[PDB]
Amino acid sequence: TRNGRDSEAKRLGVKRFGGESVLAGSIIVRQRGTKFHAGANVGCGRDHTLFAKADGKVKFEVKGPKNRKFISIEAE
Amino acid sequence: AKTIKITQTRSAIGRLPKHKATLLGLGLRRIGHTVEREDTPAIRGMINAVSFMVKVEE
Amino acid sequence: MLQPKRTKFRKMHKGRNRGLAQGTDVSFGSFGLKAVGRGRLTARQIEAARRAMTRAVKRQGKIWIRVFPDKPITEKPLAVRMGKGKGNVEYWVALIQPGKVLYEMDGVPEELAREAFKLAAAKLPIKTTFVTKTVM
Amino acid sequence: DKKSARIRRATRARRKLQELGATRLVVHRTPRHIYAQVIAPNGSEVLVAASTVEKAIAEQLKYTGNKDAAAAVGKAVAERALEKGIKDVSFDRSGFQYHGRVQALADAAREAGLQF
Amino acid sequence: MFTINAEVRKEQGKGASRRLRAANKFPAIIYGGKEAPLAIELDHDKVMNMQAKAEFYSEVLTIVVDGKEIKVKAQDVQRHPYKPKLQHIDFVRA
RNA sequence: UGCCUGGCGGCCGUAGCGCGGUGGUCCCACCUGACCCCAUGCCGAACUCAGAAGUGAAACGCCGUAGCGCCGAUGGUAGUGUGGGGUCUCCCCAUGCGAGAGUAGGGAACUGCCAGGCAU
RNA sequence: GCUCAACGGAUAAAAGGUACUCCGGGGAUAACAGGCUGAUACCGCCCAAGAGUUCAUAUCGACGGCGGUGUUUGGCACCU
RNA sequence: UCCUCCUAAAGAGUAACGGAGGAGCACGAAGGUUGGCUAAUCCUGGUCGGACAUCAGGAGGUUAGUGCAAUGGCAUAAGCC
RNA sequence: CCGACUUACCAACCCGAUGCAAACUGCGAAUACCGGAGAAUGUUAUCACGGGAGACACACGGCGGGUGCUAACGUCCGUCGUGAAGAGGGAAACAACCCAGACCGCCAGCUAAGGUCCCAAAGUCAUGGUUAAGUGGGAAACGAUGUGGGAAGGCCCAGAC
Ligand SMILES: [Mg+2]
Ligand SMILES: [Mg+2]
Ligand SMILES: [Mg+2]
Ligand SMILES: [Mg+2]
Ligand SMILES: [Mg+2]
Ligand SMILES: [Mg+2]
Ligand SMILES: [Mg+2]
Ligand SMILES: [Mg+2]
Ligand SMILES: [Mg+2]
Ligand SMILES: [Mg+2]
Ligand SMILES: [Mg+2]
Ligand SMILES: [Mg+2]
Ligand SMILES: [Mg+2]
Ligand SMILES: [Mg+2]
Ligand SMILES: [Mg+2]
Ligand SMILES: [Mg+2]
Ligand SMILES: [Mg+2]
Ligand SMILES: [Mg+2]
Ligand SMILES: [Mg+2]
Ligand SMILES: [Mg+2]
Ligand SMILES: [Mg+2]
Ligand SMILES: [Mg+2]
Ligand SMILES: [Mg+2]
Ligand SMILES: [Mg+2]
Ligand SMILES: [Mg+2]
Ligand SMILES: [Mg+2]
Ligand SMILES: [Mg+2]
Ligand SMILES: [Mg+2]
Ligand SMILES: [Mg+2]
Ligand SMILES: [Mg+2]
Ligand SMILES: [Mg+2]
Ligand SMILES: [Mg+2]
Ligand SMILES: [Mg+2]
Ligand SMILES: [Mg+2]
Ligand SMILES: [Mg+2]
Ligand SMILES: [Mg+2]
Ligand SMILES: [Mg+2]
Ligand SMILES: [Mg+2]
Ligand SMILES: [Mg+2]
Ligand SMILES: [Mg+2]
Ligand SMILES: [Mg+2]
Ligand SMILES: [Mg+2]
Ligand SMILES: [Mg+2]
Ligand SMILES: [Mg+2]
Repeated sequence: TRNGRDSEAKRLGVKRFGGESVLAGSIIVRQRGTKFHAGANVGCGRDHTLFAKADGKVKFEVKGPKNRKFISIEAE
Repeated sequence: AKTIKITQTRSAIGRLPKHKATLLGLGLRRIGHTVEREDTPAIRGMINAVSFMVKVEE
Repeated sequence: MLQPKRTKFRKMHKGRNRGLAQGTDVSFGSFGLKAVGRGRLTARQIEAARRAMTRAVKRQGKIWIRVFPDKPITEKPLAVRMGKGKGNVEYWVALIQPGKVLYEMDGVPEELAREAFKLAAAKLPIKTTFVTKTVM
Repeated sequence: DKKSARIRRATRARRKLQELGATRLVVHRTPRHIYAQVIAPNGSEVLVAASTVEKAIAEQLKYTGNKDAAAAVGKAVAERALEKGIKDVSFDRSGFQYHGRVQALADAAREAGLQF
Repeated sequence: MFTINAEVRKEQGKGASRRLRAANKFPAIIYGGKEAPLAIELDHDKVMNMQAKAEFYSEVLTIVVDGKEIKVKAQDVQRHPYKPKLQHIDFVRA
């Protein structure tokens, strides 16, 4: 009985979803994976985090020749 | 408005707060409480969802 | 004694085996044993039933086995509380799959097949039924 | 193999400019000919298509696929870009290196109307 | 050649299947090539006895559904995992 | 208005692999020199520039094939509450909810802009 | 100036014995002692190739298991 | 104290004594803006060289690699100059 | 020294097959989490602030982990619920098990599990019954010619056990 560890969970995963407004500066998703990427009007930080430069009702889709899940932006 | 008649036959005592607020919004407060709502798809779905602790008569 | 050469990890969860099973159909042999209910087949039990079927067939035909004691269960050696972490590795089994063929027989008559499968019922605590390979 | 290798080499830059959404001056040279365009920020519509396969450009240049013809095409395409009213582009070398025919044609575009 | 009396199952579903199994009825479906998919409810023990024959998955049978003969043949099967019940029996038109 | 050829959007394996055949008018690259602009942790091999003697071997493009991966059938399906129960290590009754698994069944693409050869 | 290493950090600076002991509380929480469950101490009950000269169906029984005495070994954590 | 996974009810997080592996940084180049390349593995041949050092065809493409324990990321590649 | 032949042996690896999961998801989920466009409903059940609290010691009926023995009036558990805060209502007696929400009396009506031989306050009906079990009213894997049946089958007044 010497192996009962786990992380101080960092509270990752999608936080501000498609259909929720983006206040000036707000993120869309915090994650340790690029599972949802910077498609149209979105960008990335330093430590595998991605904050969207564009506001409004966010758009979920799947694109890429690798069947990848992105995060794009609508016209709100 | 097409009011269709509704009746409570039991309460949301042993039941989830979902059912508690269901009876509360329907106005159903006690045993046999006899109410007069108006029917739409929303209320019809409510009927189907909690048709076990309530009883609707036409 | 059927037992893995190596396992993925030394212990594993106690596990769940509910609902319906997937070993419904017969795959390798002519004559099989069904277990509708639920339980566990120890490695000792599986080896014993294989040896007994060899005994009955007089080394005529072949034997087949589907489930394996790949899961080393940790029971607790007696007189130890729930605490002190998880228990200790003690033995190996596979659990009972509703519809599963456990042991298989071929080259011998149906009468000897049902005899040996009733003897599997008399070397196992599990509920039985006599099955054969299905036409398509 | 050159075409596939160059396309993979250029995927990052082409997708980068497509997603940036600034209309990009595109080039693709070949030893014998070359095609030069001006393409929309997303890439769904061109603006000016000028190449050494055009009648006048082909007959006013002695060799089709050479750096001098590339420079002439750069002059012509950037001046037609001024005629239509093209001012701001962000360069896309399309996976090549910025030297040779591409460098001379790009300098021609700079002289004849595109700011880069 | 077996001539089997079967009917049209108006409404299907899992609860329908449970009540039909209570009332001794198990389904099957007619299909094959371009024809319209129709599905039937069968007479259980009759079908079990008729498919106990060696020729059920080989020969050209005949189905009486709504007063008409239909020529079909076996394609596939599903079975009750741990009971002698054929969960499904499959028909390709002849 | 149509085939071939190139520069870029719509699908991102019903596109994608494979095998049977076709193109040098325009056309890609192979290819002549690489003394040059420019490169090698050795070679103009690679890139490239002044040229078109030839080129379709590899490649690109197009048709045929459902031989693979994929799509999804319809029956059928466990499980989620919800109220009822038991044969309570787990199974069943009235519904809403509903996966997969595969299968009889389809697809090699399809689509668009601009221009070069080709003729109204 | 932090192996203040327990590191949201009681101080700049800190180990033990009590059967000679004492106070306030607890069935929160343990033990003789005091219930549910039944893996197992241990007992009852599972065929039939065979030690059993062959032989199943006699000490009997190998490769191979369930209820239980609640009676033991245990599990839980309470009624006290 | 602080780390990699399932758990914990397909956002989240969720236990100690619910299985496995660790640190008290290092690189001023293992870096960045800007120029490049893309694995692992096995068959064939060759003086060394043997299954594998190195060279020369072919088969697969992230099954290679991550600076660590490892997950999730990553071809545009943070993987390799 | 390259070696010639075969041999109820093992299996790389691909095909015809068997697989598998807490630490794999080329599959896909459900209620819903997050939300964004509506009928009615809800004595405003949401937010901000200021005065004061308890507890940091919740149990049993409907789910998946370690557990444990696929045990428990079992647990750290994530949880709806009743109780807690509610007596009363049946349970042999035992809040939760099936309810139900009492503000107080009056020897007053439509009412929910337990419900309807006696104790006993509720039915000793008409149609089907069924059964030697006293089933109900507790021990399991095991079975064995008990027995309502129901369907299918094979010999058959040219002889069936
Ligand atoms: Mg299972
Ligand atoms: Mg159901
Ligand atoms: Mg060809
Ligand atoms: Mg060349
Ligand atoms: Mg060729
Ligand atoms: Mg399905
Ligand atoms: Mg499916
Ligand atoms: Mg195809
Ligand atoms: Mg093909
Ligand atoms: Mg501390
Ligand atoms: Mg004292
Ligand atoms: Mg004690
Ligand atoms: Mg006591
Ligand atoms: Mg007991
Ligand atoms: Mg035991
Ligand atoms: Mg004797
Ligand atoms: Mg005896
Ligand atoms: Mg023994
Ligand atoms: Mg006792
Ligand atoms: Mg005891
Ligand atoms: Mg306790
Ligand atoms: Mg206590
Ligand atoms: Mg989770
Ligand atoms: Mg959850
Ligand atoms: Mg770069
Ligand atoms: Mg070698
Ligand atoms: Mg690293
Ligand atoms: Mg980097
Ligand atoms: Mg699984
Ligand atoms: Mg898994
Ligand atoms: Mg509560
Ligand atoms: Mg607690
Ligand atoms: Mg449960
Ligand atoms: Mg699970
Ligand atoms: Mg549990
Ligand atoms: Mg408990
Ligand atoms: Mg329990
Ligand atoms: Mg609970
Ligand atoms: Mg009470
Ligand atoms: Mg009682
Ligand atoms: Mg009482
Ligand atoms: Mg009643
Ligand atoms: Mg009376
Ligand atoms: Mg006779």
